[PDB]
Amino acid sequence: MKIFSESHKTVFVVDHCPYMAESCRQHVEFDMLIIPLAPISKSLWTCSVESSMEYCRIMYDIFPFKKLVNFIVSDSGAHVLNSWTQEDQNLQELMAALAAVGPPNPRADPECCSILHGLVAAVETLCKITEYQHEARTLLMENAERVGNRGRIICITNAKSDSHVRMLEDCVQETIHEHNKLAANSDHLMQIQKCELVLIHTYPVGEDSLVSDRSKKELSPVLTSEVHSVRAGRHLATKLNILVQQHFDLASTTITNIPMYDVELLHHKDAHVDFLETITLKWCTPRTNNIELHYCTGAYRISPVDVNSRPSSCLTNFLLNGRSVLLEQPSKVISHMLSSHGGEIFLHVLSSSRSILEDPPSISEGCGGRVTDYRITDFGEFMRENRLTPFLDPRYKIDGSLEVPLERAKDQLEKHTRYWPMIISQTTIFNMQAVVPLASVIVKESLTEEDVLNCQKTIYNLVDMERKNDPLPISPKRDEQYRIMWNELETLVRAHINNSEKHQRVLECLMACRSKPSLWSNRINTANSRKHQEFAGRLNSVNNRAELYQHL
Amino acid sequence: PTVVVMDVSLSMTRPVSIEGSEEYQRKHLAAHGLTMLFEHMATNYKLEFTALVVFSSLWELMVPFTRDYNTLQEALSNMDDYDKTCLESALVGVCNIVQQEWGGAIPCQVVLVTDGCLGIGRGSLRHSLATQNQRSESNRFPLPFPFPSKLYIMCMANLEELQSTDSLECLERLIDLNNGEGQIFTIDGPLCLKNVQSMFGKLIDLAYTPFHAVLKCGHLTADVQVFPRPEPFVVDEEIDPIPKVINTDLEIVGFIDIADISSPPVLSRHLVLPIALNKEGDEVGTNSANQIAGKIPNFCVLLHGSLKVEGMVAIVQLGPEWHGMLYSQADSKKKSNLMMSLFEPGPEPLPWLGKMAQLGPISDAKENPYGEDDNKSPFPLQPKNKRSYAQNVTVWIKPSGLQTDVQKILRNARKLPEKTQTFYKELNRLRKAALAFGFLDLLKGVADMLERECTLLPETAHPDAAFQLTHAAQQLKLASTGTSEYAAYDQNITPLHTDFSGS
Repeated sequence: MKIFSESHKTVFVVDHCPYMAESCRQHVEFDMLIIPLAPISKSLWTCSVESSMEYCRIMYDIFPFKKLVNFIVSDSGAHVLNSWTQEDQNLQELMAALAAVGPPNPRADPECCSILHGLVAAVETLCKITEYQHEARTLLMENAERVGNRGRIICITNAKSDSHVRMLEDCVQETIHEHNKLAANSDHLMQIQKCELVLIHTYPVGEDSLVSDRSKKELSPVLTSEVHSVRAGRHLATKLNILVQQHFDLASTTITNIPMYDVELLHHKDAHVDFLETITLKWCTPRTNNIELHYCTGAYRISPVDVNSRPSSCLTNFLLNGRSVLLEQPSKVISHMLSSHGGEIFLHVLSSSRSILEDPPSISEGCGGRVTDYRITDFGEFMRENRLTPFLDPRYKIDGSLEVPLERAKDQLEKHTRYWPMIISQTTIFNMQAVVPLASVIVKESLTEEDVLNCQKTIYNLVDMERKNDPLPISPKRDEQYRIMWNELETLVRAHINNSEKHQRVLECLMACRSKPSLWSNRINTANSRKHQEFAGRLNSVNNRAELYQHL
Repeated sequence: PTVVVMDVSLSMTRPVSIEGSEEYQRKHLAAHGLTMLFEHMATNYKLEFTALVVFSSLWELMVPFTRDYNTLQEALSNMDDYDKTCLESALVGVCNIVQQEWGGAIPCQVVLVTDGCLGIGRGSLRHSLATQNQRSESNRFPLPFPFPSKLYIMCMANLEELQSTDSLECLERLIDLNNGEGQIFTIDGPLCLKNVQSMFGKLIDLAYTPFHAVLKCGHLTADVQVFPRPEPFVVDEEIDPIPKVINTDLEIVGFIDIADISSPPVLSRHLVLPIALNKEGDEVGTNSANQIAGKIPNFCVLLHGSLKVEGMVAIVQLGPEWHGMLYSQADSKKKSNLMMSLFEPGPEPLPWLGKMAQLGPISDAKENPYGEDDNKSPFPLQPKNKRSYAQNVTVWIKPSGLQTDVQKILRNARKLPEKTQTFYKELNRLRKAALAFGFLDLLKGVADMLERECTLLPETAHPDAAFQLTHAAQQLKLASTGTSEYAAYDQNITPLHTDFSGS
């Protein structure tokens, strides 16, 4: 049930008909501190398509692998092509398909000047088997992707009147249903039993307006019609920001104090944990100067909108390296977090507690404390067998049939801690080089019955040393040092005795060679049913009598 | 933070049916007992300040950010009367005052505090407060406020009295207009401060459990113990989600470069401290007896090691193939550090290292870019494949978008092509958008004028710039045809070396 995400299908549609080709009076001058100098007749449809494509890219960045979407625009013809790869799910392939489909063109074809081909192109642009198997996708996108972008089809045209707008919408809906049925001709797609439509209407600024105020309603069972108005400029930016926020129930955050103009930071709906979510806080680069420790919760990808500005771009550059951004108000408390990877940028919502990960300034009084002269030999012996390296997928490389790499890694980790105390400061017998072989063979790559034979040889050498009557340094009497060494060896072997049977057998052998140490009816039924348990004599009695002392 | 609504109203200066609660005024009842406005913060939400304000029409607030419930009790006792009565307006003002006094970004929980027994007619307070179904020109009104809080109007009386006074009806209408601000008035009769406490007890949403757990890690001298339950996230639904509990154990397996890739996101702070369990019966992982084992050495506390000199990071892989690295401190004479942490909760714990579902041995090792030494640093792979968060497309949702994008494309020398690996990719996205949209028609203004600014020299100059800019201009004009055209978006235009210079 994990394949029902909000970003299942999203389609942005832009046409090239004469109705949508009208000038939107969009002029922007960048001149402030071989062609004629024509005015910039930018269309509002281009900005609307850009905002919808940005929302679709954010949706793709929400679900990178399980859900994939593409973008195709409308033209004289129709070029539909879709795949199912996880790598191609990124917005680069959607932009490539949108470019390959067709851009806006003032001069349309001499015939077939309508939105039927555009409706077919938009239906093909919609994912989940070209809007045929997208019934459940649209069922979920009834309040998610609808508040985000278009999702289904975005038909921009200069409506002459309400009747003309309704007729054009009906024609586009019929063409989209026909394209969905054509997609449904395949086997992986199912025919549409029900239809859900979220319609986006775009009109040029300063153009004809013959539309009356209305709310969002499912106009027809075949197609549900919705109409919205968007301006050009700051109003377009506000509408796009509201749409982006409503797409995933996100908020706005500003990052300041870059360690060397609106600032927004997107996220998912995981901010409910840190609420009771416009995080107002500065930005911290993880280093020695500033505290680099803070709690992280609910990692979710973030696509910055204000990247064409110094603060947001600086924050993105700092986070994208791999540092952990802490938070402070604008005893340490962090109400936010930011982590990112090599290509992925993400923001996190943090709880205000548990930012004391680097708590212990000294370790003198703790368990396993003020002794750092640990046994390097045991650690090296464990490292001799320790060879772990992941791959794209597990594979069978060694014996034991199709061995799982996780199982082999777990066995390697387990073999590293059979009988091998990697701490030498506790004892004084660690000075000898012939006793380390028992600790090494448990964790060496050659752990086998031969390792047990080598351990037996080490025990024989130790027996020869014991017979030699040689006192050993403690680094009191030599007997105290010998007792400490024997107790340490016993402690090392005790965990191995419960870990394997071979170690237990070795300890038993060593101990063997150790020295120098209907009211009547219902009432009667209720009364009888309340009885709890019979006993042996009553059921086995015969002629109202039963025998006793039967064992004889 | 905390939000307290002290009903200082002239309407809220009379008994309910016959007499007050503590045989006296509302101030005496408030002194005798209070609602859950302070008990929840006293018990659970310790890190919270309250704004003890008694007000109806104007912000007569004198209490700054403070957690003293005595000030709240004094203010509630001081809520004698005023020259206004409006439950929704009082809730809005209390929320605004709490936000302005206790903390701007700190969440709080306000409720409606007024009598409301004005009568339907010329002085109904719901008419002048429940105004949300019109005024499209002023749709961005104070309702909803910039803070998550559900204002609730208390109701504990007879059904006939509640219907005649239209308390529950107005409260439900306000909740419906405000989309759930107010619980269902499922209460009747002579009820004490239980419905009010239940409706005002939602200010303890940031609590915590001070518990402990243990783990077993075999017979090594450096063990690890799981931390408390982490924050749930959308990773794998499976049958159904539920709050986590104390995890059984983890496993420290693997070794990767420390400074090269660092580690994935942490879930909680878990220190590194050795334990032991060999033959003591059930054998619990090892009270204040740690000093005796403290004398015994253990490498868990001293787990710095090759974190800096050789470039190694202690990777820990859980039972269900949940791998993840962690770095340590470098200084040892000074304060050192060691810890344990989880991986990222997203679709991939390490997006710069591919999929990590196969945390296993090196018997089938596909690649070893680091090998616990950081010998090679080919990750992240800049060409072609990359995460979907930073695709080759511009963003204009905010004001610093397309208008600034055109200037950035015109002035690409400032922020390109130096940091073209993973950070600076605005110029490439702008060029891809220009080549895709076919902006030849709009080239006469500022849409495609970036290229002309970089070609102010004569036509007989060096051909390196012409070779560099040949592809974009040629590909751009094909999109105006409205047919199949160039698709140079999956492939990325990377930084070409400018070695044609003589010096």
